[PDB]
Amino acid sequence: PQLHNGLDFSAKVIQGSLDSLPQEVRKFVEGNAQLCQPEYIHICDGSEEEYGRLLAHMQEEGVIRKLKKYDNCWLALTDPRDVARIESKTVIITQEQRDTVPIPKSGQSQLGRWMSEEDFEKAFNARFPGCMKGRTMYVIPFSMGPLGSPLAKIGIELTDSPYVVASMRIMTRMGTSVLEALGDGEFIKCLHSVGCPLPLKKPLVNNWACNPELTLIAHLPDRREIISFGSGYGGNSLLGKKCFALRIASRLAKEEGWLAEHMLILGITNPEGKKKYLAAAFPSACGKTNLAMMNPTLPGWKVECVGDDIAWMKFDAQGNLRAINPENGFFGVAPGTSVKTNPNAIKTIQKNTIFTNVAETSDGGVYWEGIDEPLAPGVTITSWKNKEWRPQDEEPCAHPNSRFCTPASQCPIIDPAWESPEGVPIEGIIFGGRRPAGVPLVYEALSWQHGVFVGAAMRSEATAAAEHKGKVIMHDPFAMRPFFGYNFGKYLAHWLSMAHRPAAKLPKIFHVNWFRKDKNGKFLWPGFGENSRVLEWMFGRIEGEDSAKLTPIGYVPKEDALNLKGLGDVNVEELFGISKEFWEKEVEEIDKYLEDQVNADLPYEIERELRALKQRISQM
Repeated sequence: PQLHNGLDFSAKVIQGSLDSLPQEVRKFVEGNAQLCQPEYIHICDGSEEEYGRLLAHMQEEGVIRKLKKYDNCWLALTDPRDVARIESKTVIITQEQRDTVPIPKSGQSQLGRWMSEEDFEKAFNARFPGCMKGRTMYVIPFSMGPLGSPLAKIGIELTDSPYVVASMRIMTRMGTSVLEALGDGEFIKCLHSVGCPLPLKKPLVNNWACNPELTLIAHLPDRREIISFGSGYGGNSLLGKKCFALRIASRLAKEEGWLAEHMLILGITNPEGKKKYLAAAFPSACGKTNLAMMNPTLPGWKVECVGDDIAWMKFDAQGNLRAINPENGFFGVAPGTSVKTNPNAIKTIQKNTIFTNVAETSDGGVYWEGIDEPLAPGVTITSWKNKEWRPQDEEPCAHPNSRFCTPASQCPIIDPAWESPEGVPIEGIIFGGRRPAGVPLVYEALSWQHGVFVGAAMRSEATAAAEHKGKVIMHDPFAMRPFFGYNFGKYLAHWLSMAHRPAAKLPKIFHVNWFRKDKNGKFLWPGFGENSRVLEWMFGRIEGEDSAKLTPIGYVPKEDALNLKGLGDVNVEELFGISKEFWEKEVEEIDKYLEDQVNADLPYEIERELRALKQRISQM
């Protein structure tokens, strides 16, 4: 069927067989092999042997280090210019801008970043032709969600990065069994390249191939394509992790009547043996991993982790909002993780874990800010920049965005249902932020519509990065600000429509704030495992207990409804205080923010909830 060789790349295949691929997977591979011109094609099978060989080969080539202190753990150090998501180079392509993002009244949108098809085609043509010369194109067949879950979705990621293959093995279900489940079905096309064809035009920094100048992370939801170039890091390269499971998935969910959210899922069991599942959307590094892996301090309470980052949710036939964790691993922020803050996370990462941009002890161990483990005299620290490091230095030993990548099955409190194909029934949805002033420990929404407004109005103190210096308070609606797959106003409309589904078992909605400070700057609430005392109250409110008092912002716990025994003197007046003056300012800021950033796409229900909140505050 060819006059020469076709687009038959069989001669370059060093693992697997092209003849064994479903026809459309094969066309995807060969079409992109022609474009990108890899030296080799490796069709991943997902086997332990493949994984071990891959790691051993990366070690030999100097791309990763084996950490000799642990069982099968590895360290990658990156080029300092490739250490995080780059928001300003992450884009969504649609025919109409407004389908992707509301048109902001001033400045740049904070809620999305559109690129025209025309501009994207020009960007694509300047990057991908020949970009894998000299390299292997890996074909990663992967399932987001348990294989054969009705909520699962399948992608194929092409990458030139073996780091990406190894990380994707942990973070997704991948290999031959996914191709067998796919058959001739639809899949999400995921194309990635580090953008460094051989021979190198510039020297490598830390043996880490990237192209910072040309980095571009693009999404084409209508084409079911994700196309990422020039970064090997995290959410730019592991295309399941944000591009697929939030950005593409949230647009599919809008089309198909489900939800793709930035939420942890936990199961909580009380002393009576009653269990509920909760979902929580917290702006990142607020303690998602912390809540989902909590060791509760209250006797007889248990928390089990279904997921710590992404939730796919859909109503079942009985009206329960069912959630699955579509991932297979945790890609957690390393700094701050310790035996005191998160002993379960520490147990998880003891083995079979890939670390990125943390410090290394002369031991062959790992280190970072906040690890809270002293080292023996003489044990030294190599920073993530491959330099000797002493605490005296201004710089951190580990990058602030450094990561562990670890199998979910190794979490010592992984929920028995964490892979159940039908998902777990969500009875509560928790929104949070870090707010040093004004916002009390916990409150409960007055209605579904109020609950959606609570999510839409979320703000949080975030550590200023390459966009800000110091802490900054930013709007992060539904903890989804960087992740919306489409116009945020339509996303709110989609949430609001859930109230209209007949016989829906709508979860209770709450907001929490672990980080309120008192008049001279100290934390009012100890947090960590003591947060179980707040989950207890939510649990009782889901059961309809008469434990709540009405306030202008929502229901709060009645006096003495919280178990505070053992906490010493809690300043309840300040912790649970509601200031008219603070809340007048909060509602005015939310009004300005929604008008500027959402304007004509804001649902009238949300504007009504703002109006109503304004009025309940006026009457204080």
